[PDB]
Amino acid sequence: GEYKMILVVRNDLKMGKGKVAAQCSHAAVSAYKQIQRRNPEMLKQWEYCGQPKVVVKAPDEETLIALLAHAKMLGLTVSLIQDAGRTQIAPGSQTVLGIGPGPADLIDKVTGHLKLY
Repeated sequence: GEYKMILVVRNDLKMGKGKVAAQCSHAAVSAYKQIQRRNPEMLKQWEYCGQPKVVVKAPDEETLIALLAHAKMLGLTVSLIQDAGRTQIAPGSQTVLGIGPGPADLIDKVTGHLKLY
């Protein structure tokens, strides 16, 4: 089946395009490391599909946590990235929630309604 990764960006932070790109990259690398360490097979299946990544929007932090819980309840991998205002991942505000890599059908149940970034 199809496998993918969704990157959810927090809209109320009003991050610029470059910052979003960086935060999404942090989430993708984090998720890759996680999935590699927990389900090598699903990782391979995601790579076979061309390791697709799609960026969507969430209005605020409350939404990110709700998505996190839902994804967890479906057995999906989750990656939460915090930024402090620099180039490094560090305690601060939650910027992006990475969901997956995981089965596309499950992922869509969690984020399918979110608007594309």
